[PDB]
Amino acid sequence: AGESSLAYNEIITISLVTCRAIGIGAYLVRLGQRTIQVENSHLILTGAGALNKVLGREVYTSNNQLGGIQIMHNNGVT
Amino acid sequence: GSVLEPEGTVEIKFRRKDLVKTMRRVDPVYIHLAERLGTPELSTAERKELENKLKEREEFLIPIYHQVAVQFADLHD
Repeated sequence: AGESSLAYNEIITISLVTCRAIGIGAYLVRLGQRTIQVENSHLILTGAGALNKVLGREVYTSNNQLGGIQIMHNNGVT
Repeated sequence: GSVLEPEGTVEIKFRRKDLVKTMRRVDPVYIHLAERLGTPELSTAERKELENKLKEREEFLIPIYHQVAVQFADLHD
């Protein structure tokens, strides 16, 4: 991450997310700033199961609900 | 501290299979049932009875063993 940040201030970085970027992958793409997201891919840190379990119900049904282009493109993350 | 906190660790890596494994190593009752089912020339009564006794033992046993599992995961962290 750090290297990528510095690198970013010095050279060109570009990143493409095809299926899903999890944890450090997500953070580096965002750090890379320039980000392409394939339809039906999703972009998350922690799984729907874990969150639903802590919250006592199936709030979310699909990781795409959480990180898909319908979220990140609609919020400018993608 | 961890890549993943213990509850989320258990969620992925401490399922039923592991519960069964754990009874067979540690639970005396489970051992006992298995010891008899592990006998040759058993009556179909004793066999069917043992399998039932096993399902009952396992489900009754379910609460404690989840906490032991999460504890175990956290100890890596």
